[PDB]
Amino acid sequence: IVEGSDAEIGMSPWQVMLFRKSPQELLCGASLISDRWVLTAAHCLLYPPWDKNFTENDLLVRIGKHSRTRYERNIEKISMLEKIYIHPRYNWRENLDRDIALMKLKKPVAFSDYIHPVCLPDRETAASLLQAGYKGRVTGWGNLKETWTANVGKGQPSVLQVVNLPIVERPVCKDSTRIRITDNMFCAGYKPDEGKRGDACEGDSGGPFVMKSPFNNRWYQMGIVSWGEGCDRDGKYGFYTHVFRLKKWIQKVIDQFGE
Amino acid sequence: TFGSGEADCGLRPLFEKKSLEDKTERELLESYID
DNA sequence: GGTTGGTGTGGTTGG
Ligand SMILES: *C[C@@](*)(O)[C@H](CCCNC(N)=[NH2+])NC(=O)[C@@H]1CCCN1C(=O)[C@H](N)Cc1ccccc1
Ligand SMILES: *[C@@H]1O[C@H](CO)[C@@H](O)[C@H](O)[C@H]1NC(C)=O
Ligand SMILES: [K+]
Ligand code: NA
Repeated sequence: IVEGSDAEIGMSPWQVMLFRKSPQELLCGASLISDRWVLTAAHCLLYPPWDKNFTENDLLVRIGKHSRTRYERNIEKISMLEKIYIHPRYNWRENLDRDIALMKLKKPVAFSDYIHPVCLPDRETAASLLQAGYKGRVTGWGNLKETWTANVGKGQPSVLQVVNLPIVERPVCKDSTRIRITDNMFCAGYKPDEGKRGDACEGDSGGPFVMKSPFNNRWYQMGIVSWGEGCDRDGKYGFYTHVFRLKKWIQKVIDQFGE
Repeated sequence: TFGSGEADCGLRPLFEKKSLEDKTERELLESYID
């Protein structure tokens, strides 16, 4: 997260860390939607162009974390994956269309002050809040700057970062990039003439873009950190998977079995 | 199956459940007016 | 020492 701040403890208790078993590596963010389901971005698990194809046994999920690197004993829960379900129409070749994936835990996780699921949106919440100028919140342990070129500052934070960002009008999203945008995506971030900054970055993929309902004051996940071009560049906007638009596939897998 | 947690989703134990707002949460509410 | 750092021996938490 670029230009965000340290998150307060318990502030994003649905924040999940997707972790590579060996070598040990923080891979992406993800979110908790129940005691046994985790949401993340498909490209975090499967991205053929970079030779990325993870399997359930390669991964771990770290739930309830704050610190990026120390083991928060008796706070965080580490869970194995029973199954990974990638959207069957995830377009990895073209533009990360339907950049979403569900991960089923081996064993259900107990909730606590640091572990609680976020709500999935319904039509009224999406119709009401997914509007240009309306702000959402993005969280992650991802990069603090573009790390692929020389830049001042630490590349990673010691603690989870947060940043609030305004959703942007689709025409502006569409004209800001040559990558073909889709209705399964939405962009957010300040414009150059707004004089406020912030963006998700590499390493934040799979984290949630959440909004707080002013109707029942519950937090809802509207988007999944998906892609962008650079991090916090003027005229550019971070892109997010449109959770509600893929809601039907989500219910479909989550409610498939009764076990 | 969905599992436990749907009915209580989106209510944070250290904030909403204690009637405590976090530090920038009002900034979201304010952007939702008009 | 510990499926990990240090103002430690609690803490966002045991031993
Ligand atoms: C996987 C994620 O961590 C990451 C999120 C980046 C979000 N960036 C901003 N500024 N909000 N996604 C990626 O790195 C994806 C995977 C493929 C490369 N990529 C991009 O976002 C490229 N930067 C752009 C792109 C390339 C090909 C297809 C779509 C987008
Ligand atoms: C990913 O790897 C599995 C086996 O490990 C393979 O069956 C699957 O087809 C791969 N997906 C790709 C590269 O499209
Ligand atoms: K200790
Ligand atoms: Na920007």
